[PDB]
Amino acid sequence: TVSTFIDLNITMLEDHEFVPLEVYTRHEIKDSGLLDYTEVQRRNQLHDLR
Amino acid sequence: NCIVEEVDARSVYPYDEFVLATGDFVYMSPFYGYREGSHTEHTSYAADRFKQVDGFYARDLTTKARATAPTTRNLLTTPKFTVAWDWVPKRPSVCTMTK
Ligand SMILES: *[C@@H]1O[C@H](CO)[C@@H](O[C@@H]2O[C@H](CO)[C@@H](O)[C@H](O)[C@H]2NC(C)=O)[C@H](O)[C@H]1NC(C)=O
Repeated sequence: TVSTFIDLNITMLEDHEFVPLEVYTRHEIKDSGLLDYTEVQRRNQLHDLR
Repeated sequence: NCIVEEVDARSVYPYDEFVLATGDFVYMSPFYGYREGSHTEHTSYAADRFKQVDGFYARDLTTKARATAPTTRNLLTTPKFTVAWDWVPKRPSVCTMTK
């Protein structure tokens, strides 16, 4: 068999899922400061009851 | 009133000083000591205030139980308190990057 047809190949672009990605979370940013003022306050205001 | 209290400690680069959970800046590298060029590290304190203890053994205050293994201790007495922390080498302890 010979053919008079001209081929053409089209495959659909497959699905692709995007997972959530973060370089730094806000908890790491809150921990970036050398002294979280709030936690220092809460610790130091327990001295009499401790 | 005598008070013994365990606290956390946080130092940022270059790690020539750190803080404590109460908020007190200790002006000395957490790795300053006597072994392997540790006297190169920074301490703005008179050298008599800092004492390093080889083969120290720690006794729990509540459990009243000596335990663990020899831990080379570091003690620095400020004009208002005295801190004790296990001396560890600087290179294997910290890192400038994060996986
Ligand atoms: C039509 O579609 C593609 C080319 O766009 C070919 O399918 C892939 O071919 C590769 C080798 O080139 C195989 O490893 C894959 O298994 C094939 N499928 C996919 C989804 O990649 C296919 O061969 C083309 N048709 C012809 C006749 O070549």
